[PDB]
Amino acid sequence: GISRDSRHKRSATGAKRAQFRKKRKFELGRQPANTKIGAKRIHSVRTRGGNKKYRALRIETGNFSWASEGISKKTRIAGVVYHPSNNELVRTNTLTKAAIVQIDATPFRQWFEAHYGQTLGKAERKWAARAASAKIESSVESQFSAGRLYACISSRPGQSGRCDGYILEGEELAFYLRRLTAKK
Amino acid sequence: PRAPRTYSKTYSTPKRPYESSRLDAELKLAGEFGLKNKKEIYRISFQLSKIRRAARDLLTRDEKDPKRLFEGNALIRRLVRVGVLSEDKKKLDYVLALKVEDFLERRLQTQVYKLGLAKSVHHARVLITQRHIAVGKQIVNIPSFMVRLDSEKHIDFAPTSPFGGARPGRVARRNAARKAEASGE
Amino acid sequence: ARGPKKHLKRLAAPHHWLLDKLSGCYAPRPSAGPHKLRESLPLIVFLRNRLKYALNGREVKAILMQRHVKVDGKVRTDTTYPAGFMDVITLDATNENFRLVYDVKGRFAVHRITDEEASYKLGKVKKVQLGKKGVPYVVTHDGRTIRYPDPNIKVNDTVKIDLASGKITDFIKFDAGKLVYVTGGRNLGRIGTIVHKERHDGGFDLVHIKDSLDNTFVTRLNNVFVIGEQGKPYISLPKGKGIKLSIAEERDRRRAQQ
RNA sequence: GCCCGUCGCUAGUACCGAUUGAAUGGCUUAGUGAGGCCUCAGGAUCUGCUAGCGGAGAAUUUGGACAAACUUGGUCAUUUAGAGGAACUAAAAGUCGUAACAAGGUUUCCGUAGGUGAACCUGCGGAAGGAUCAUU
RNA sequence: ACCCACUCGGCACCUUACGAGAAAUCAAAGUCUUUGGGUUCUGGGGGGAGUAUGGUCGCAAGGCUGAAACUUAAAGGAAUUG
RNA sequence: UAUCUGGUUGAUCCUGCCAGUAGUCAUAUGCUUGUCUCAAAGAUUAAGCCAUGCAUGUCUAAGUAUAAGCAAUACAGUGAAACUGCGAAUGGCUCAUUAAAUCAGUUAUCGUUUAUUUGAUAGUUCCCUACAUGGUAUAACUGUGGUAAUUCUAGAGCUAAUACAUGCUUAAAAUCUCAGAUGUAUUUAUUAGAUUGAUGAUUCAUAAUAACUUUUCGAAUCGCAUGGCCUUGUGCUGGCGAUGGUUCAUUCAAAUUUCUGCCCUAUCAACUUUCGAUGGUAGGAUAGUGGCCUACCAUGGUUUCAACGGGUAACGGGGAAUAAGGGUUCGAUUCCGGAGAGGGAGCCUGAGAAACGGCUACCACAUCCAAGGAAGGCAGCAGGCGCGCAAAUUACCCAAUCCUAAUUCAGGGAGGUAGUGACAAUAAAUAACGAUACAUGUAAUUGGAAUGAGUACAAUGUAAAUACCUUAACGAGGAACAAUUGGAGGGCAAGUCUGGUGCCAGCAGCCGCGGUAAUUCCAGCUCCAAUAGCGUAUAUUAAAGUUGUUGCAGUUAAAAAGCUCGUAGUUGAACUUUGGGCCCGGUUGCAACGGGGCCUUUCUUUUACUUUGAAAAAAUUAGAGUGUUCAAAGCAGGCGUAUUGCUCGAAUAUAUUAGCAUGGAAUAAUAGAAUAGGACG
RNA sequence: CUCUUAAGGUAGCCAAAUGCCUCGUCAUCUAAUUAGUGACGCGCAUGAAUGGAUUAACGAGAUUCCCACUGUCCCUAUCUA
Ligand SMILES: [Mg+2]
Ligand SMILES: [Mg+2]
Ligand SMILES: [Mg+2]
Ligand SMILES: [Mg+2]
Ligand SMILES: [Mg+2]
Ligand SMILES: [Mg+2]
Ligand SMILES: [Mg+2]
Ligand SMILES: [Mg+2]
Ligand SMILES: [Mg+2]
Ligand SMILES: [Mg+2]
Ligand SMILES: [Mg+2]
Ligand SMILES: [Mg+2]
Ligand SMILES: [Mg+2]
Ligand SMILES: [Mg+2]
Ligand SMILES: [Mg+2]
Ligand SMILES: [Mg+2]
Ligand SMILES: [Mg+2]
Ligand SMILES: [Mg+2]
Ligand SMILES: [Mg+2]
Ligand SMILES: [Mg+2]
Ligand SMILES: [Mg+2]
Ligand SMILES: [Mg+2]
Ligand SMILES: [Mg+2]
Ligand SMILES: [Mg+2]
Ligand SMILES: [Mg+2]
Ligand SMILES: [Mg+2]
Ligand SMILES: [Mg+2]
Ligand SMILES: [Mg+2]
Ligand SMILES: [Mg+2]
Ligand SMILES: [Mg+2]
Ligand SMILES: [Mg+2]
Ligand SMILES: [Mg+2]
Ligand SMILES: [Mg+2]
Ligand SMILES: [Mg+2]
Ligand SMILES: [Mg+2]
Ligand SMILES: [Mg+2]
Repeated sequence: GISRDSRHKRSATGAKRAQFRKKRKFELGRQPANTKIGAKRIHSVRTRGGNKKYRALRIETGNFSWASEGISKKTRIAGVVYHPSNNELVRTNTLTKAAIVQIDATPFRQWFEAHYGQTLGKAERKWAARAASAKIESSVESQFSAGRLYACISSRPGQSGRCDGYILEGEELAFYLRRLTAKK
Repeated sequence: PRAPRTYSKTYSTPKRPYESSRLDAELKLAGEFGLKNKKEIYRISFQLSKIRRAARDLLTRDEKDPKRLFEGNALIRRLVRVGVLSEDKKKLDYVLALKVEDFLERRLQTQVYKLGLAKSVHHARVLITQRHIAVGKQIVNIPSFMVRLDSEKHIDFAPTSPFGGARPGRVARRNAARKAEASGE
Repeated sequence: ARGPKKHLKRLAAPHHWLLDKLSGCYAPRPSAGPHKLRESLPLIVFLRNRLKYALNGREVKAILMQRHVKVDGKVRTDTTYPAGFMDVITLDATNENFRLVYDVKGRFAVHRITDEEASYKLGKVKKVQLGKKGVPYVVTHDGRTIRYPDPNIKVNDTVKIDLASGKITDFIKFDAGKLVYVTGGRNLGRIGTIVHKERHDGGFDLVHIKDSLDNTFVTRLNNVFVIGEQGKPYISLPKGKGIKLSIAEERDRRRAQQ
């Protein structure tokens, strides 16, 4: 199968290497999961040592963390809008680490209302204790009017079977919005 | 498989096969010590060459060197114990001056003759080969034995081998059985 | 090559076992266990070659099957159980106890000890780590883990192990002027006191040892085993106490019995 | 005395050589491409739960990467056939001449060019390893 | 211009060689078995053979690089006497 | 044991090779072959092809027993088959591929997986069984069959688990959210992790918060004893274990990995990069790092210090032969590492395989067929064919060595034993002693002794043996119980012997002999050399100072480029703290030689080099000790008795490439401060 | 050796668009070849600016073979104007 050895991949001097030690199992590779969206389908791969990997194909929900307040709500993934490695993954809506996706944002809005009560996008003094330092950001909150949050996938869906991630903020959000407005 | 079995040659042939002086000296040694062939002389000269090389390598080292001291003392001890090296020559420089006759003298075939157990070196050879000689309480039927200078006072005939014991032999038995009939009765 | 090896050809066994060359093709492969493969001593070797009690491996197995042998308090019915340094071999039949220590020549000497001190053992602290749930523990030279150690115990220290409760009763620290055993290298089996410890960050730490005869030798930190303070060993030292007499002095001592 | 070459016979060795020669192996463009694996599906019949709804699931099947192998052509390397051609060596009392060694009877030799059955001859420049260490 | 003396550099020469060499001879061909100042190139018995082949240069003649099979007990150097 | 000799000539001295000479665990082969120990052995040509048989199975007390199997109120013992678990990835064989590949030494995993062993470790589980759940499960078994044929299997009826899938009991205490949750496993994000642990160093160990899981773990298991308390009940507690289990550590390992080191070749000088070549970013994949793969981007990476290419009758090393020193050659092969199982490729299970006595396909071979089909992999052990100059039994056994399994028990062509065996190696029979005659020796003038070569009672040896040792009896006079292989011109030890042949037959490594006077052929006699061995062929080593670093030669013997420039390479003028002096002090015999401390204007560039130390597996080598009877060997063994045993050993040195630690600062190189941008406050 | 010429065809080349014999002989090409090509040369009657030999490129020039291709053919049939 796919081999990760350096017996092929000719040497740094350019010399072609002769073939010894016909392909070894401990050097094997496997095919990409190419995680799609919707109708969760996770397969178990028996890996070395008797361990187990989870090839997530067609993942619909993931655990996304705000990271400004530490909520990490489970949400639905809408689609892929940006991918630094290949625009084809955006076109095919392929879930993978570091992919920029859109998430539902309704659990985050509900948590924000039940925690601060400050009408983000439209037990009495707990909100008073969570005092006027409650504005999140003019770019993290403007997405709530549309009910879609830009997030970066942090897990490896083809490796762990999960599609967790975090909501972009600050300079990362500014960079990714600049990329989006440059490519669209 | 099981570990290799170590084995070494015990002799070395001369470089020049047909040197008349060497042939005459070898024949002199073989005649004097009752040797079977030239291979025994070759073996003695090979042992002497090994000893000489060891002593030379030790003598190249500085005096009172630990390795030189230990190994030279051990070699001198072994040579005086076997009686090849005299008691007044424990210097490691008279080891180099050892000769083939010095080793050939400590042979059991030589010692049996020099102790009066045999009339000639060849008589000693056949007597040893025929199990007639015992070194201690042990029969030694090999002429090359290198008596250890303390077994020399113990070289005697065996309790068997009827020159130092009870039985009258094997050919004497048949001779007596024939003489009894030849007598008439 | 496709998996772990299970045979041990003769002439590939550690030379400190002093195995016969032509006894057979194979040597007893030390099973997995506490100490090591090279630094170990199989029970079959200890019983058939060091004590001569058993004549064959079948007889070694017969001895082991009746719970006679005991390593560090447990029966250890394994024919090739890797017994090693400071391990206590006790046989209830023929009741004497041995602490497996290194003689001056680096072999595992037969060192009879008494029951009143076979109870405990010494162990070099290989590592000090925080385990699950924030519980600190120490890993010793014999693969033992001991939870809740003294907060002053560091690496290269020695810990006395009860070996009945399996807990730390006392600990010696690594410092200049402490009695140390050499558990590997050329000086394997020597006993001395620490003179100095050169650090060599990144590389290997070196320690200078001075025996009672004032001989000073340097050795890697990996194979030094603190056994107490000078003149007060926490264990019973072997017959030679790791002196490393020169060959000439050894010959003199051999010839002093005539 | 020693001696050189052509030519002729015998034997052996290697070389050139039309045959777009032949065989073997390596690599490789292109084409086809088994098989397992991952994957898009598919549903025998198998059994549970209230006509429905889940679960296990063979045959089969989409697309992939891994790819043996085959075909085509190219290239490289190694063996090998071949009319004929052209040498070398050995054996030599063969044929022809006598080129060199004496100033070898034209001193020899080198480089180069031409010629001639053959050694060789001749021109040009060079060397003495010359037959001259030498004409104040 | 010439003479005398010295000097540096050069073409050489004569004698003697401590020395070197197989000798002829050599002030280097010496300072080498008492073997090492630095460095480049070339040779490994005589033929086959500076041939075949490949590469490369040339208009060509040819130049540079360059085998092998096979064959042979000598070939050769200096010197001595005839 | 630092050695030469014959051959060019009429004679000489050289160059120079040929030849001789000795060794070879170095292969054949010829002749010969009595004894004891030791034992290589189808590597070379064909990793060519294979008939047949065996080489991997395995059960304890402790997973599952209704064999209609055995035996004298559930079986409770043994135990077929089968299910389950484990192993089958070890071993053994071979060297085909492989030239920076393997491998060796030396590093790293702060870059990973790890069955098993050992140690530690889990009071947190549930949204109407726990005095214990289901078949959704079936094997063996019973019965009916099909096929010519295979370790082919179909339908039907059961039956269990430590198989498969579910599934509670653990209070007590505890902190947050607004009654619930907080164990552990997975994923993500965030925080602490200081100067409240560790490392040289971390985003480490660990802890915490918020959440997330096609959902893990949190014994519905088994044996032997049954004890104690009490409301004597299907009461309640409590032993030793076995097995299983999450995580960590450990061990056995594995996988990558730092640095340095490989034979010949330029009649290979440029190579790699379109189709990944060098690097960056991100992703995928992996157990994990990594162009390992993908997308984008950049144009890089190697090379005369030999890249790249080609060859190897190249697996690498430990090592072997030969060796004054330096070297030369070899290493398929008893150990270590690698690779492969006809050539490839793919893959299942499993911790571990790209496994081949596992599977799938293709290619090439090739087996049985009733022609429908089915089955293959001896470079395992024997054995056969073929190839060749070239290499053994279709034997016995698990007794040793160990290995595997559920495990003391079974299995093992692994291994050991024997058969074959002049591979090689060790010891050393074929005679010794008298009397008499002749001149110590000689002449088949005689005698009494000795022995094993054999054969064999018994015994030891052995798993059964066989052989060895030890021996009852036998078993020498031509002691016929008969030693051979090559020579006798020189090298080179030994005949101008006799007959034969007559440049013939032949010998002759070389020089040469033989053409009617043969010291050389063919023979007889005699003699020589080695000797149970000797000769021959090939290769290799020394000889060879004929490959020369040590250490060659170049005017004429082979060889100085026609000449000069010039890059790489090699080499490169001198100089910088020396010399006084006073002390303390080690080793060999008050003296010598070796260090350190103070002054005398004096208290952290970069290397090479060199000293010492760790390191360089074992085996092998040298070497200590040790009466295998000696010896090759082996690591044994030794010492007083009628023990109820004491004890020495299995050292040491060697690798100096490379890395590591360390002392020194001569030698060789390297840089300081010059438009001062300099050194100390 | 002769006879003999002004010289006696040199370097080359050839059964060639030049060779009668001749479909020369050998090899290759093919199942089969008076064809083609490569050789040989006592060449009826080759040959040196009446130019000899060889030539990259070029050619509606002559010729042989191979691949592809096809009604040229096996073996013809059909359709349109
Ligand atoms: Mg002439
Ligand atoms: Mg003339
Ligand atoms: Mg002339
Ligand atoms: Mg030559
Ligand atoms: Mg001359
Ligand atoms: Mg020779
Ligand atoms: Mg073979
Ligand atoms: Mg193996
Ligand atoms: Mg961490
Ligand atoms: Mg990456
Ligand atoms: Mg090799
Ligand atoms: Mg090979
Ligand atoms: Mg090898
Ligand atoms: Mg081979
Ligand atoms: Mg091996
Ligand atoms: Mg394999
Ligand atoms: Mg085969
Ligand atoms: Mg395979
Ligand atoms: Mg097989
Ligand atoms: Mg196998
Ligand atoms: Mg075999
Ligand atoms: Mg005889
Ligand atoms: Mg006998
Ligand atoms: Mg004769
Ligand atoms: Mg002579
Ligand atoms: Mg020479
Ligand atoms: Mg000349
Ligand atoms: Mg010359
Ligand atoms: Mg230069
Ligand atoms: Mg200088
Ligand atoms: Mg003509
Ligand atoms: Mg013609
Ligand atoms: Mg023609
Ligand atoms: Mg035609
Ligand atoms: Mg004309
Ligand atoms: Mg035109």
